[PDB]
Amino acid sequence: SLWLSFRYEIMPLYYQSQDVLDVIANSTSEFMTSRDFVAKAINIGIPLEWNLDQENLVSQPRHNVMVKSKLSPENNIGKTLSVNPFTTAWELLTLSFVVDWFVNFGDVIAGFTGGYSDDSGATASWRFDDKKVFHLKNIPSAMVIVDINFYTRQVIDPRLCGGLAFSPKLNLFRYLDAMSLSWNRSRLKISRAT
Amino acid sequence: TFYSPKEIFNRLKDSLVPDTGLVTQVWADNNTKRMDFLTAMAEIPQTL
Repeated sequence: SLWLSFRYEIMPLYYQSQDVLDVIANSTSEFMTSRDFVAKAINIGIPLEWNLDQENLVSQPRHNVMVKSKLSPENNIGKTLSVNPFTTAWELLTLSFVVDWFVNFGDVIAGFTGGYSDDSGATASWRFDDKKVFHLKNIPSAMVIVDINFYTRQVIDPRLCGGLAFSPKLNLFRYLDAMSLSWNRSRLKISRAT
Repeated sequence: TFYSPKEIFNRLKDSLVPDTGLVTQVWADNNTKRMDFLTAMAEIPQTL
């Protein structure tokens, strides 16, 4: 009856702790991306002595820049929190095992903030499709035809570019992690003493 | 006369440079929705 009673003592805070905090943490990260493109003109200067009417080999490909952001969850904690069923055999669970489970839970909950920020990457691409036909100076009957067509993809180079963003790392380690670190007193009073 | 397609494409890849203006624009667009989501997260720490 007394183990029954202690199970009953601990069962509501169980709902407050393992369930509510989990569902709170479930609202993290999201698959977002931003898209854009350009028809930028790329020219190659050519002297007129090169038998042309024009002087610049101008190309206007489709250059597009893709940035995708899945942002940030919790460093793939997962099963360490997905270990709920440990409350099924209260008839034999001991003080210590349940208590240590709760302590490890309180530990990983605090480690949320430091282990939160993950961010995402980005890239770019070009799609060349150009066919420039050049007359010959004073000779309309003579021509040059240059046709170019290809699509090429490049990363956004997260070293130079690829940063230059919000960086959600900030505003969160300035947050609880150091002040909610105060929870250590809670574990102090927890530890069968104080 | 015209240049060879080989050297033309060589000059093209040498001329291949990412659009800094587009990069800035898309980074701003990303950070917009990024802080939009971060706004919702504002009260999670207090619950924690």
